[PDB]
Amino acid sequence: YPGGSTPVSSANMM
Amino acid sequence: PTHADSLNNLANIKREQGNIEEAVRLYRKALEVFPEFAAAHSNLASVLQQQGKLQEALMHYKEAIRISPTFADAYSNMGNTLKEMQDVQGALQCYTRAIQINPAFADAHSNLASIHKDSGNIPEAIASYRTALKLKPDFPDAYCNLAHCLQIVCDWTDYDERMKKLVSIVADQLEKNRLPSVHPHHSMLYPLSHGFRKAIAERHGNLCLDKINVLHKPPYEHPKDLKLSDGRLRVGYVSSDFGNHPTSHLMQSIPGMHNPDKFEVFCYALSPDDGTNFRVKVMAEANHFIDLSQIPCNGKAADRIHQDGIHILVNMNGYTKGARNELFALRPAPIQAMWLGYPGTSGALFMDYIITDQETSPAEVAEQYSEKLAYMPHTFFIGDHANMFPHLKKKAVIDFHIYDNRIVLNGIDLKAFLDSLPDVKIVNMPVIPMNTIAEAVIEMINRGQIQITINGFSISNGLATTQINNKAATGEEVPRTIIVTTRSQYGLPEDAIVYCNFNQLYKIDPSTLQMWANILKRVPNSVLWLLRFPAVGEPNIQQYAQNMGLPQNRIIFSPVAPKEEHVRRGQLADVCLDTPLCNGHTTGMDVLWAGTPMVTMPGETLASRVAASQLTCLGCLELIAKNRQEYEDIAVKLGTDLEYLKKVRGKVWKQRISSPLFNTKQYTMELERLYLQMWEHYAAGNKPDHMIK
Ligand SMILES: CC(=O)N[C@@H]1[C@@H](O)[C@H](O)[C@@H](CO)S[C@@H]1OP(=O)(O)OP(=O)(O)OC[C@H]1O[C@@H](n2ccc(=O)[nH]c2=O)[C@H](O)[C@@H]1O
Repeated sequence: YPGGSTPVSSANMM
Repeated sequence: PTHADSLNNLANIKREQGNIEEAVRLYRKALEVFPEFAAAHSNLASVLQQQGKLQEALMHYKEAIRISPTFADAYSNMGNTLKEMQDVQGALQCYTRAIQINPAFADAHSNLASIHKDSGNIPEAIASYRTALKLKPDFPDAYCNLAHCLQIVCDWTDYDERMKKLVSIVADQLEKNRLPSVHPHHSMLYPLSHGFRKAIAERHGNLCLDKINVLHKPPYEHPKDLKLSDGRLRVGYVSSDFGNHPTSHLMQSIPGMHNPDKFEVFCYALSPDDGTNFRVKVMAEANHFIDLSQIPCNGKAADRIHQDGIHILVNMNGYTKGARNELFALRPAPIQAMWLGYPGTSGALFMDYIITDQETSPAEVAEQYSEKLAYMPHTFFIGDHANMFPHLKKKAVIDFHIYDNRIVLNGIDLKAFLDSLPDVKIVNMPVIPMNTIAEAVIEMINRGQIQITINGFSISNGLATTQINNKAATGEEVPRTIIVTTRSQYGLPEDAIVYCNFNQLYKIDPSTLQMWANILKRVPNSVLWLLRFPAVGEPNIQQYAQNMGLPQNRIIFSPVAPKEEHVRRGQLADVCLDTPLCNGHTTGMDVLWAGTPMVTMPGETLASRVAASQLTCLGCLELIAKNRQEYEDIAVKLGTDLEYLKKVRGKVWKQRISSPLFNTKQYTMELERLYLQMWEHYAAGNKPDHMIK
């Protein structure tokens, strides 16, 4: 969220 | 010179053979003969980088660039190394120099685009990807990464052709035995075959195998019984997301709910302690907690897991950030299962089971998965909402007829507050009449006031939670004040039907927005409520909506909110319209906990079927559509048949408690039953098979 953080599912690096 | 050239060749020869250590040895001998050999430094650096020896690789990249100042490729590869070392600024410098040295270097532009993308700068990522593709029209990595950028911001220009090209590229890469440019975590977004999607995943699973095979570690000896563990099954949960992340928001209560008489829980964290209560809880309630982030070597970490005597190792990452699937490729446990975190198949032979359910993964589509199916009895999905947000278990409203979602109060102490008031009406939903008390609340919201006091009770503006208790805002603590949530806080109409969808915008496609447009058109008094997720997607959605004949005022955008506010504000919607391409998962649980009915149309992929599984467990089969026409008809019925809406909303409100959906104790117990099924099967000397009954 603006002003903070909203973690989400993220793909790993490749 | 000539001798060094030959040595570098032999090292390359040995490199292709697979003998990596001999390659390193021969590269060093080349440097011994001719120290100023840029190609040898660059090759050795690449080999070290592949071995995961990043600091050592960096040494040799620095050598290469000095010897050859025009070695753009070396700068680019050095950038890749810095990126992996999490030096984003350094990586960008290297990519930038590579492009200055050679403006036509397509790969460097693509690498720079990816830094922008990972940094959340999509318009800049897109610009750099397009430059790469102008220089090199045939560039699978850049085309596919660009396609995902466009997906993120809902840019659907030439969409149908784009999808066709993506499928074509993957088909070609799989055929030519190369690593597909579409990431397996994204493969559900494109019209690829299930065969192709499993194949993409399998390729990545083989990457892990190739990494561990160089360790030359023998197969581990696995326990044959529970004798050494005092009759207890040792279960290891492996996750990079023990901390503030959706995964912990779903399952943080589960380790502590395991039966200690029959189970011994080991949590293996792949991430460092982020200082949040989510990490605190898991560390305190697991029988054992191991920080594998302090153990970079996958060989030594796998040894640790094996030393612990784990019977069932649980993969909670799949192909997501922080994953170390090399641990599973090493097979330190006799039974290894995918669970919860990854919405798809691993495609890997080192994963035995995928924990799912009959609704999410019917036996008919078992060929979509490389793993054997292991069914939980209701849904495999779970959420910690009953523990994290118990203040949303009950609500009251202010009547300024009577609506249940225009002005809402929630709080642990809500009952006491209501008891302090006269003329409170009960319909069970308590209603506060439009009096002096009610005007004071509206005044607070309009003035943007943070909080007020009424009869000694703390009344908080729902938009201001970070200013009152930041841990309450993030879900780390239960709020200790009474919170007010109103449609006016978000610019929602007081006299119309609100359809919501709180997912990242990437899950929307043209077919979905058209469906939603058809619904809005059929329900005059209605708006669609979406999030700026990211904001740069807003003008794209609005343009397409306008093309479909919807004025700007039919779609309302809100910023992404802190966790608690996000779940709490769901109470303001009438109905949630789920995304068929990729359902809301965590977000589906979020919306249902607020008591908001969710309309879904399950597809074939796991990710497209999760919402329907949630609703089946919830007990609302009438919200599941078999086709687009039915999805529209259901949504329109809910928005026009107000008595039916009331019935369904009442059903969801009650069933989120009485059904198993949010019951983490029941879930843990069913998980335990499934674990024992897996074990006794293995213990009998059998290879993994479907556990579907
Ligand atoms: C397709 C896919 O990636 N599926 C994954 C699942 O398979 C995993 O099982 C889930 C647990 O790892 S994560 C993921 O589940 P999804 O439902 O896609 O959520 P995603 O990764 O967008 O996160 C949105 C978050 O923002 C929060 N959120 C959202 C809006 C907001 O305003 N505020 C807020 O905190 C929400 O509460 C969420 O916490």
